Amino acid sequence: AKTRSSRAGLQFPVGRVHRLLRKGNYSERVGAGAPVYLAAVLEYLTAEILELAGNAARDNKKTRIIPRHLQLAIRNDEELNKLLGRVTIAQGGVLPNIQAVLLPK
Amino acid sequence: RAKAKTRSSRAGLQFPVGRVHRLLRKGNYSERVGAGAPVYLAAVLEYLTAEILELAGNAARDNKKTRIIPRHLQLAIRNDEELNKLLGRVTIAQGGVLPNIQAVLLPK
Amino acid sequence: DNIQGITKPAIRRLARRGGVKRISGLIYEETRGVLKVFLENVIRDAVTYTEHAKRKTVTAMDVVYALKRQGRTLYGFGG
Amino acid sequence: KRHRKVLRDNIQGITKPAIRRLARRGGVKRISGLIYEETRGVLKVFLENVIRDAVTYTEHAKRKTVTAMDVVYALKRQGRTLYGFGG
Amino acid sequence: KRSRKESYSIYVYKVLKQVHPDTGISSKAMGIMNSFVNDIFERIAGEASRLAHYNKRSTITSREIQTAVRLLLPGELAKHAVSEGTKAVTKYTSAK
Amino acid sequence: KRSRKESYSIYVYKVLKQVHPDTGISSKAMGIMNSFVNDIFERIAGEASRLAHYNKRSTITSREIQTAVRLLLPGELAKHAVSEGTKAVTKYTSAK
Amino acid sequence: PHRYRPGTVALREIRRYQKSTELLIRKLPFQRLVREIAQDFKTDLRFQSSAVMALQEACEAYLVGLFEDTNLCAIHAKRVTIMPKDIQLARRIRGERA
Amino acid sequence: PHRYRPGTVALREIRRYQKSTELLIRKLPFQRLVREIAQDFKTDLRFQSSAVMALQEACEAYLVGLFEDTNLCAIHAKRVTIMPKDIQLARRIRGERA
Repeated sequence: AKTRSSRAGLQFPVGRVHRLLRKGNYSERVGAGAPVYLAAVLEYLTAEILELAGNAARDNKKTRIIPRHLQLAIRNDEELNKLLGRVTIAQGGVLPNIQAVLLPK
Repeated sequence: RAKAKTRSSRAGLQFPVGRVHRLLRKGNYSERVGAGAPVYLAAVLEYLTAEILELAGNAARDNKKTRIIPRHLQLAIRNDEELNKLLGRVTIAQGGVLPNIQAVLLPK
Repeated sequence: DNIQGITKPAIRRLARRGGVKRISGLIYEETRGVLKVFLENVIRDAVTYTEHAKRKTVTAMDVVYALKRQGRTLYGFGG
Repeated sequence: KRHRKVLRDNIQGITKPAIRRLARRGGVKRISGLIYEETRGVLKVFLENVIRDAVTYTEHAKRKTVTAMDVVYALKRQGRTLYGFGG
Repeated sequence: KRSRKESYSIYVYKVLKQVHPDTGISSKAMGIMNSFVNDIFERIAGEASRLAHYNKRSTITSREIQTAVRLLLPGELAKHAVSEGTKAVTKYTSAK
Repeated sequence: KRSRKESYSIYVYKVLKQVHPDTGISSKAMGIMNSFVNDIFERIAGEASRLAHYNKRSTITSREIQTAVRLLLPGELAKHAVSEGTKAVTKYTSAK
Repeated sequence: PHRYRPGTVALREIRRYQKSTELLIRKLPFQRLVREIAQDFKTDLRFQSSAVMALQEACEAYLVGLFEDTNLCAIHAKRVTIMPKDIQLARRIRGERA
Repeated sequence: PHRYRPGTVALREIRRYQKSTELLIRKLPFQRLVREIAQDFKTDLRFQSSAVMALQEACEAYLVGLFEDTNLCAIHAKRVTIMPKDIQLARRIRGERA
């Protein structure tokens, strides 16, 4: 009952990836390692965002993740923000922030 | 046999259509490349080459020089609105910058 | 000209989200000009995709693909 | 090899007079004192980032020598395309 | 009938139920997630594609993927992304 | 004997002599003309590659090279770039 | 006769719209402006709703972050009121305009 | 004896350098700063001179430009004197820092 993915310990589809790699004008030939590794990176990152947004959604008392939660998850995280720098999240909103100079007293 | 006529010569071009064709096929752009593509491209590359060399060449004369140099290019490009858009993240080695001193930094 | 349809108060709300506290009245025209240029530059590209697919309907992807050429990359419309 | 291969603290080799000139090219007239040590940082950070990737391309091709082209690739990764050293 | 348009949204669901079993996800949120997979897949793939081309190689391997991942993620993410990527190919080569 | 390194330089010269007969060019400047051709190839070639792949095609044609050119070049440059490409395709086609 | 002083509502509006994610431009107008602009490229075009909504998501983003950088340009010049010269600088540094 | 009012040489130096292209940082120091920084990433690294030349070309160019945006950010705040806060603004806007 082993699946290429399950040999590699991944939810992410190693087979799918290894096709998308051949079919995507990346290179002539694609190593059998590549699509494990690649899939494995995508899973890690996907998992990191979900754990963070999961908590955003619990913290704001929800069973379901929404764009905001993902935006919070990413924007409130030094590194993910940097990775998704030039990337607009539809329906995400912006981080509450008012420049101090503008406040009273 | 028929005697070899280059694809460049059949298209009225100077830039190698042949080379281009090969570079396309090779560069992981697509599985198949039309016979059109490398002509059309080789043209656009000849065009853009000719536009810059027309202007740079002018900027060489402007400095009383027989030879175009990095600076002559940078001048030609930066003073041409479109080219400058097209090379707005390109750093020209040894090309320096346009004479420009801000108004309020001039005297009285 | 629907460019005016972009009301002063819609420009105010936007500015409020951007942390802005006090707005020059000159800005609402200034903003509009910019928003038009941004659209032009996006929609021009989008509808070049439209026309290249021999379509008469602009899709999300057309837009998304344009926003990417413009380094304005967009998540959640089919990326 | 191991012999006589350890560097000093070379960021100070970015002399005030040299920073001043760069700012001149940039059309700048009057220059706060604090500028020069700020610039040194900025420059540092620049080179760090550009170099790291440059070297990553070096390591990947399994060279012990950084190339023209490593720098060039790295600069292009960082959106700072450079003409007239190949590519 | 319709199209038969692929996504990743089952794999997102699997990973979600792993890190937050009792939490779920709105459809936009999902489409956001899906966009994000495709983005970074393309980001890494390109760099890998290039790495090879630069080094006259025909074949994008797990090596190119790692070089590219080092170059594209920031250090701390990158440390872990390599860790997992390494770990998985190790665990796939020791499998069958 | 050194193994060969290809360059657009001779085609840069032929175009140079077409445009400013009595003007020549410094090595370093030719180095900039090469980086420039090479840059704009990679752009046009890339955008076409993307264009086909977006439209589920295996073949980049002169039609992709064109749509790409319209996207990458700005106004009056791209016009000339098309017409000049148009001419050059139509010449080849009629001169078989 | 109760009257919030100048700047104490504006402050509330800031807090409000930052918290929220809904689009701040009224939808029908925006959509007219889209077809208007599109006209000048190609006539009798049709837009998937979501192409228009994709487009609005991005205008709104584009703008809100420009207003972010505008506000700084205000403050860097010892001001609180954003002005055309503050947007102009924000775009000139960003590299949008020349 | 002959003395030029403050700025009269600044302006002259500006005109001097804009007109030239020659690299303004002293080459050997730059070379040393490269290898010193490359050590943080990998030891016993050799450099093609052309690499260090690309790395210098690229640095000055970068900085020359950062100064342009800094010089605007000074002027924008009614100054003529660039200050560190001017650089930091330009970079925040350019999205180099957050």
